[PDB]
Amino acid sequence: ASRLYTLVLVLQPQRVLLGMKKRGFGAGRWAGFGGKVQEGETIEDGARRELQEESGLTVDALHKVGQIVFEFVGEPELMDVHVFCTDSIQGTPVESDEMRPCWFQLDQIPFKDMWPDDSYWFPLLLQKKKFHGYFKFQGQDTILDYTLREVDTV
Ligand SMILES: Nc1nccc(-c2ccccc2)n1
Repeated sequence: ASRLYTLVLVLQPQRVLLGMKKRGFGAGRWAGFGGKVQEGETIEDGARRELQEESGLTVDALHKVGQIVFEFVGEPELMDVHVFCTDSIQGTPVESDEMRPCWFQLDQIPFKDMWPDDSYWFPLLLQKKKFHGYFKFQGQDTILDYTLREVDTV
């Protein structure tokens, strides 16, 4: 019914790293780093791998911050996105053919050029709150319905 994905936010005291995807799902938007979890791989190991593949950064500890289920009307598979954050990274962000990373000051997060759901849950991430969310999309731009609640255990 649902497919596992990861999403990683590199969140430091005064800035956050986002990546501009050049192609595929979500191209043209700033977003966290992530993708599909593989066979035999833990969700956290998948999150660490995708962060390296897409940003060039090596993460140690990842902290669970949320879970968001996305439904796209007309598509059978739900996306079960496990969201993580970290403030301890090594390496410097790498631009590739697939992704352009850039740091943003927290007061300059580019919500108009991000997925629309981020405007709801990013403020929770910034205040170190954990959450469970569900967003029903029509296409890539329109949220038909959603739920979002803070939780103690992701
Ligand atoms: N912010 C946002 N909105 C919609 C979808 C996603 C997503 C993230 C990781 C993997 C698959 C989808 N992220």
